[PDB]
Amino acid sequence: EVQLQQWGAGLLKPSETLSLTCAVYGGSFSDYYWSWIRQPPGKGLEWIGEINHSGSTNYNPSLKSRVTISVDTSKNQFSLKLSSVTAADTAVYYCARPPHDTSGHYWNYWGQGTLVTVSSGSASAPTLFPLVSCVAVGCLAQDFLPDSITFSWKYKNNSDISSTRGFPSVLRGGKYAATSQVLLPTDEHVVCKVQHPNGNKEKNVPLPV
Amino acid sequence: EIVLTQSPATLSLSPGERATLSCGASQSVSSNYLAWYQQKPGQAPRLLIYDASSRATGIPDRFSGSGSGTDFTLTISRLEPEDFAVYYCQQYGSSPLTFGGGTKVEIKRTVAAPSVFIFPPSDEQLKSGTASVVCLLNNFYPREAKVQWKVDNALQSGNSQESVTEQDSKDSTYSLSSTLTLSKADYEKHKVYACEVTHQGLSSPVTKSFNRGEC
Ligand SMILES: *[C@@H]1O[C@H](CO[C@H]2O[C@@H](C)[C@@H](O)[C@@H](O)[C@@H]2O)[C@@H](O)[C@H](O)[C@H]1NC(C)=O
Repeated sequence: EVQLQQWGAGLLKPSETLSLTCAVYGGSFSDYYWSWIRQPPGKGLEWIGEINHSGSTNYNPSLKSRVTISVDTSKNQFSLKLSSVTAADTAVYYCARPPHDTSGHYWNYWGQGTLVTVSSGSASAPTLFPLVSCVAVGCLAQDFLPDSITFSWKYKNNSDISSTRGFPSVLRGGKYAATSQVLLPTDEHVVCKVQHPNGNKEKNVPLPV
Repeated sequence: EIVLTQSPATLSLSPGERATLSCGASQSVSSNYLAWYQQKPGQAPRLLIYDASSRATGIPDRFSGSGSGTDFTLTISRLEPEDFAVYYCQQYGSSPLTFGGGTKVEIKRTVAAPSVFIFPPSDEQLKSGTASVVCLLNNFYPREAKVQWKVDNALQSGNSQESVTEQDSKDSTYSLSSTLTLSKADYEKHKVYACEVTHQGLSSPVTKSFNRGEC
């Protein structure tokens, strides 16, 4: 019944300014209070503020100095500006709308969310090293930013491995790391592949004896 | 702001059981203006109940909500498999609008002790100047497990990171990965590297280790 699309830059540096936009395809654009909410990874939700087509706004007081929300009634879009970010601003940011003009501010229409990471680092593709036991083999992805990595494992006779297991990424020193493992019950090796915005990479992982 | 505190934080039940979750307010909330949402990994929150006890369109009537004042509660009368997830409450009785910390409803199963694996740093990795020693525990339940690192039995501390998976959808267990990170200097400088694991499905801790070199 209503669609909300979001867009905006996903990787920033300390003290730059965050900017996100949300467009509405669907009912009337008119009397609702449209909101911005956000969610740091691992933690819960926090409301930032809201606005209607005629410009009146309401902000959460713990962000009120750094925030500005505004609307464009010419394109049915609204947007959020958050200045001086620091690493605490990293989070998934959603837009949303309440079901009626005349009621509680609870939300039944949401956008899909934009993850925004704030770091001093600079985009970079992983470097890969293998993990052999001194059966289980593994792969280490290191020094990547932002955090969007994907892993896949293949046999030497090209065909997918599926006894696989992957772990969330950890954050050490402005950048990330992540590990993946395969559990196997000739061939002299097996293959570890990762995909990442800054570059796909491969590495053969030797079999132990 | 009104603070909302949800408990428990984790709920282990079985498919078919009944779940009952709490959301306490630190002030009373006007007109029962309280709502509950459901959240699944990587997805936006979905509305279940609004105005403390009305249900949203399409929501099955096993969900029900009651309360008023400063104690609101959510009841799911018969856990079905799609019901396992994270639930939040939210008040809209006064600004700023606020949310509780969420309670996760996990599947209960029979305890299972983990398999442990240890892995030394690669030569390539060593050549670049840092050392990463990796300990891997697989397929355990419940979730709580302690991992302690030992280097020549000198209990390490403040230099390891852990990461946990989501409850697996085949057998409902968890897997965890631990990383000890040293500089090449430091790695070279010692000899026995060990990973020590305690878990309720184990009668005493398990230890896995290797010697620098023989590998
Ligand atoms: C593709 O490889 C599949 C798995 O390879 C196993 O081979 C063992 C000999 C050992 O070396 C391990 O690498 C693997 O567990 C194998 O089962 C398929 O038959 C292969 N070829 C075809 C025809 O698909």
